[PDB]
Amino acid sequence: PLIEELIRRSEEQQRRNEEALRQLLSGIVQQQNNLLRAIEAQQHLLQLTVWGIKQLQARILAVERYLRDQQE
Amino acid sequence: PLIEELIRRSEEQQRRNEEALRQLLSGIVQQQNNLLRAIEAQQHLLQLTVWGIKQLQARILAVERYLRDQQE
Amino acid sequence: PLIEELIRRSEEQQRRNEEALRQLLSGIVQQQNNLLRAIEAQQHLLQLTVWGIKQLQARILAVERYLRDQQE
Repeated sequence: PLIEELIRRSEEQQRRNEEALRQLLSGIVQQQNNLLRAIEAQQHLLQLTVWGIKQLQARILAVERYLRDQQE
Repeated sequence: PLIEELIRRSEEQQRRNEEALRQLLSGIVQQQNNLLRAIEAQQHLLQLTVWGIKQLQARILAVERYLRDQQE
Repeated sequence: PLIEELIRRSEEQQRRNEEALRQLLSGIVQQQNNLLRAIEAQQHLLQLTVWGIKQLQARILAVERYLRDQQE
């Protein structure tokens, strides 16, 4: 799963920015790229679920119609 | 799709913060608002899919029950 | 809903970073942790919907097969 890789990568960069808080600006900027990539990967997965739900809707509808048509 | 607009808007702001790294703090702060907006828009879409899945669950359940009831 | 709590928490931290823009670096770093947590919580919910969709797929498939088998 890429998203968990981008999340682990962001968790590392977070610890480094916090430790460095205790190089920083560049690390904050990189971390913003990590988060943006995660959001983008999540958006891709979300789009897939939306299409999957539409597919299931069509399949259920076909079954409901079949059962209506069998009653005649 | 708003989310792809907020993602494009974040991708631009990322390039600018990276180029400016090579105005910065304000750009990092704005980029944080872009990412927050994207997460919020994704949350809205995610909530819709959760409700869509519940609707499909109810529709399948009604069909399963109909088929059980037809067996009598 | 945790995600709306993490989103409210991020919205507060955003206003503070913007007001402070008008303490900042630490607030930007903390806000990055807020956003990362939101993305992670969203990922958890997204994974649940993926599994829910698979469950519905199996349920619809069982009904489609039952109806095929009844035709004999």
